[PDB]
Amino acid sequence: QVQLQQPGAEFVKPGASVRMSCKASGYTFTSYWIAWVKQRPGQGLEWIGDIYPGSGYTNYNGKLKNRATLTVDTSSNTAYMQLSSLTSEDSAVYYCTRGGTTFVAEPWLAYWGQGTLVAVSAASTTPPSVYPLAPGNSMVTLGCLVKGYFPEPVTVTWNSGSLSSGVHTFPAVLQSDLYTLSSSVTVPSSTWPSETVTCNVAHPASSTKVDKKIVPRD
Amino acid sequence: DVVMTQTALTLSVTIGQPASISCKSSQSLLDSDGKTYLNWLLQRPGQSPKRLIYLVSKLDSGVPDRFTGSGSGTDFTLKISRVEAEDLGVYYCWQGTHFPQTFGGGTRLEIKRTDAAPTVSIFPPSSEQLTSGGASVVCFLNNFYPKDINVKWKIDGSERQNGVLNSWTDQDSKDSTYSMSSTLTLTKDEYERHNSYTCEATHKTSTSPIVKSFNRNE
Amino acid sequence: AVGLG
Repeated sequence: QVQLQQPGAEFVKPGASVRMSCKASGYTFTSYWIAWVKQRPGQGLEWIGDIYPGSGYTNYNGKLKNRATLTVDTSSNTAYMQLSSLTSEDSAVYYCTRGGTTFVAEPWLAYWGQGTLVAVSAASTTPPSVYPLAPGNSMVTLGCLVKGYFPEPVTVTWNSGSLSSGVHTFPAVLQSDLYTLSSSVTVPSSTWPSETVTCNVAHPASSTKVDKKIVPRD
Repeated sequence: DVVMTQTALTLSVTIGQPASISCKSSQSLLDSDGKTYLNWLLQRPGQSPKRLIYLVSKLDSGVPDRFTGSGSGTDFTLKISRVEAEDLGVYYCWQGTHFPQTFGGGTRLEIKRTDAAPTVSIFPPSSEQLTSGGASVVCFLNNFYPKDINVKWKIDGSERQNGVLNSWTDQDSKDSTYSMSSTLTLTKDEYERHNSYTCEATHKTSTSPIVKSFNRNE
Repeated sequence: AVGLG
């Protein structure tokens, strides 16, 4: 079946360049346009440019100001996008999508890749610091703040996954080159602190796991 | 370029009831060959955009009959006869009639429910973070509806915006509420020069903000 | 239409 395969993520420093790939399969690669679409975290979709793999003809969005370069490798059925002089405003998800042919425009956007997350940061791989959130009613809200790591993802569970109701794990946000996330859990006051509550944080990129028991504050 | 305006930035829908969204273009989308290249896409949370309708009214393979696209010229509409849970997400219109190709801003479909005030919890910096030279104050705003909310941070009575990191969850699977995390990060230096720290929750469920506070001298 | 010659 028609598929477009994209790497999950690319990490790049400010001022450097990044190169992303889209490996096509299931159809005649050289007959259909390939388009690249950018999406900033909370925003909509934007066309960056497209390339016709038959010839290598390219179209670019003016707003990049000749920083994007699109290419194809017909021998591997792979389309490439390169972006130069990255700043934080290029941090986004970049989607491979398949256009039409030179004769019919109907198939435009009929197939998409899973997208490549591009995070621009000066940081190298950095493990998280995990901070407990204990209260300075029938319900009590506890939390654990996960700061200063790079890159994504970290996963958070409570009591090794046994505590899953009333849990809010908020999406990570990149700021000053490092990610920050938090997670809250609400449990009955009867059960804490008489029964322990521990947040489990895993950061595969740095081969790190942290357990933080939430103990009442003083 | 061709401006595509999506009406209803957010549409609160009810399962089993209809829904209708519109896309208006600043130019006629009728191409010289008689066709109109207007597509509708749905991006479910965490997913790539997926095409539902091409050629203003044509359904893609597998798209249920409940979806109907219509319109002509500059005015187009997507309709769902009875909304199902799998229809929630952000809907984008797209035009390929005029170069460059353009996307609409998007219309989000979310579940309508009764208003609910946020549950607000504030947390001072943990002692572990203070030994590292940082100081983050965390404010959770949990299980409110509708989704629009604003958080104000005050330090000894003065508003602070500088250093605030916000994060929001997707609509809850089970109770249809929204949750928000706000984190004010200072240096330990700055943090120990002030006494009073406050997050203020402004929400449509009340006319007075919800105020959670603590004094460093405690 | 985009992509057509």
